[PDB]
Amino acid sequence: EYKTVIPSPYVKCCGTAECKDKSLPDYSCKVFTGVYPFMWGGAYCFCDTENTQLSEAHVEKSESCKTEFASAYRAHTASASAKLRVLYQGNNVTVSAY
Amino acid sequence: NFNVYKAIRPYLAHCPDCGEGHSCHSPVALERIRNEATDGTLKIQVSLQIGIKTDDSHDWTKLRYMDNHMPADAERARLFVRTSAPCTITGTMGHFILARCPKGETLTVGFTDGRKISHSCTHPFHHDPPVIGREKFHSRPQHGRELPCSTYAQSTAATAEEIEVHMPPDTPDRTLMSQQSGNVKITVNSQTVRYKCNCGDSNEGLTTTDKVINNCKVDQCHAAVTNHKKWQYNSPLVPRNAELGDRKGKVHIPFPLANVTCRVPKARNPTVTYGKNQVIMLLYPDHPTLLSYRNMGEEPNYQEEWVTHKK
Amino acid sequence: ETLTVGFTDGRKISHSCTHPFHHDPPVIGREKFHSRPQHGRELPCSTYAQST
Amino acid sequence: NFNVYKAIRPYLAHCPDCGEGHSCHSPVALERIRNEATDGTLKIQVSLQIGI
Amino acid sequence: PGQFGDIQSRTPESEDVYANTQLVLQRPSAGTVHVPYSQAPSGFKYWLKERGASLQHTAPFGCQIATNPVRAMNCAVGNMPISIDIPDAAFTRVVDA
Amino acid sequence: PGQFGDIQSRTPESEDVYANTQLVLQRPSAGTVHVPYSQAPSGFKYWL
Amino acid sequence: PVMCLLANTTFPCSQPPCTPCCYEKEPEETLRMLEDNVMRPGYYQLLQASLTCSP
Ligand SMILES: *[C@@H]1O[C@H](CO[C@@H]2O[C@@H](C)[C@@H](O)[C@@H](O)[C@@H]2O)[C@@H](O[C@@H]2O[C@H](CO)[C@@H](O[C@@H]3O[C@H](CO)[C@@H](O)[C@H](O)[C@@H]3O)[C@H](O)[C@H]2NC(C)=O)[C@H](O)[C@H]1NC(C)=O
Repeated sequence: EYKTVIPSPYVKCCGTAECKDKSLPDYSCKVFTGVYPFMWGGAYCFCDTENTQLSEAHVEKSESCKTEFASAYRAHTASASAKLRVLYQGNNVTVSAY
Repeated sequence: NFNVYKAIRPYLAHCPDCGEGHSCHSPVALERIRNEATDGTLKIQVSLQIGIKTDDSHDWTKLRYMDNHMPADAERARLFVRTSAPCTITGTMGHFILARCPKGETLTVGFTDGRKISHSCTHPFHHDPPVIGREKFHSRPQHGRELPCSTYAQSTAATAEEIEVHMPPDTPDRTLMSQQSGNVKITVNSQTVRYKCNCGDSNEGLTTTDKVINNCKVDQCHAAVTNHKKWQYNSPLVPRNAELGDRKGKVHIPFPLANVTCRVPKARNPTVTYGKNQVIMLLYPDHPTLLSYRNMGEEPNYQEEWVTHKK
Repeated sequence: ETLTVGFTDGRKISHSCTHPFHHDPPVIGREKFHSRPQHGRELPCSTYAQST
Repeated sequence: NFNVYKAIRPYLAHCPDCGEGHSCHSPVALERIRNEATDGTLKIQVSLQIGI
Repeated sequence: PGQFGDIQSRTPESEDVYANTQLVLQRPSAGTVHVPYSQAPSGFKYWLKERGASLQHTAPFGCQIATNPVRAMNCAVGNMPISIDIPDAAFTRVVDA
Repeated sequence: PGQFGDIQSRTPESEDVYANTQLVLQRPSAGTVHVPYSQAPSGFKYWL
Repeated sequence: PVMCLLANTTFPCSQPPCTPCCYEKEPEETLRMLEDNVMRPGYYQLLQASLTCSP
């Protein structure tokens, strides 16, 4: 399972934000104009319409991948082995052999 | 003992439903719900810090939460988690809650604060634990088979599990300022304030004492509290200050995922009678049980069905 | 499928009344959701005002 | 009348699930659940003694 | 996206990750700072629910399947030659028998 | 077992009882004193 | 021994220039020196050194 990582959004008040490309596994960034976000105590910043928000995210393996995962294998030939019971001269002998 | 939480603050964040069908900024909010465990245990990340008092001490009976611009204490006993029905909490630490919830489509977390005011946050969440084994059971049996499964450990140590933390954004506060005869007074209350107005030379980012901007109205001014003393979780619900890389602290996460063994029930022996090239079974399930069969030759003709009643 | 209303008396005596009632809220929009989302559209709805 | 319970004590017993997802020995445990009544009333036998 | 292999890594410890999740950032609701997105849910989780029967239950010839290491056991297939070398000391002459 | 008539008596008050429930006793789980078993559920309840 | 950076100077991450309950004395500086070493393999050793205090 993957986790989507979303860093705190950058809100540039009274100006325009820009984003850079990144090499992260599945990365996207977008700048949204005309944002007027509110905090619990009131509007985030001074400008009303002249605001931009930069949102970015990338996909990476979750911490669970160390325990919960599936392995894709290529199968080839198989080594054979067997456990055989032999009754030899009245005695029961069990031999493990390839 | 290492107290990492001394440098980390609780925070307020937006919550889509605060219990009345209306959104608000809550002392309790759900950042992430982790359900990687196969035993159905949920690991919930919240804006609350549990086990840590306003004073930096690990008192497991207390949680701390934001109240405006300050942390405040509350009893852990008043903390609850609910889905379709109340969940059992299997341990808490910092921002993480472990719980074993009943099947449901929503998740609600909340607590009673220091003023006996209820706070809660609800998110949509599909909770339908995966089946371990070939039977769908609702509770752990006294007798049964044991199969491998994954759970969240109660250990408070971390194993390469980390969260990013950073310096919090300035916090807007309209009660931080008032107009006195055309002169706006900025109340500091011992917390550094940054403010600006439509009035000339109103940009004061270094106010540490109560100050008044003259010949200016309250509607012309904006102010926020500056706090660079503590780190905050890098939540998607809280804005950052810098264009990139404000700062990246790393804090270890409690309750790592681990390999454990789960107990599963064994369905009652079937009543079996025989016919010509035929086996007749009468099944007596308590709960939905998978039946499957195959031929042991070249063409197994595998077939399976779930049996939910006597058949 | 039922609705129960009750309260605790002044003598710590519980009082309750249960009636049969089919409570299955109508679907608003084209999706069946159990809680309001952080992100989405807003459609016309009818509610009971808190005004007295 | 007389108290037959004066000669009988409460006991601890194994319980498969004590709410934490694991078993323990509990002061409260279910010995038998009787549901013969058609009105849906259950009779639950427990290791506790109530009223005594 | 939404299928097994949506996220891939060569080894458990590798930092080299391939992903195709169709992660699209959406505009935030007015008055909020949240970051909405549309992404295909893990194909791993979907696969776990849609796994179906494993070879332990579907294999031909009544084969039993186990892992760690991966093994096919007790397959009733074909035959197996055995060569036995018995020392002369193990034989009794017909005159003594 | 599991069918109507799995348990029978001539009269409600009779002590003469026939039963065929396939009551097979199983080994207790380790560390416990419980007594597990596999028994067909009452055929009377199934019948009802 | 992994070294961490403070102010154009370096030190063993387990042994800061500021040791005596550094966060309590200079919490602003402490957080800044920690963030600048986030990419260092000794970061967690520094984190232990910085926020550890025994009054
Ligand atoms: C050589 O081994 C065979 C097979 O048994 C093997 O060795 C035994 C020591 C055990 O480890 C077995 O698990 C293993 O497969 C012996 O033949 C077997 O003997 C046993 C009795 O010792 C038979 O069991 C009995 O079966 C009857 C009928 O069901 C029951 O009433 C009895 O109560 C008891 O369970 C078993 O059926 C039989 N198996 C076969 C294929 O004949 C063999 O005797 C032994 N020879 C020597 C010299 O040791």
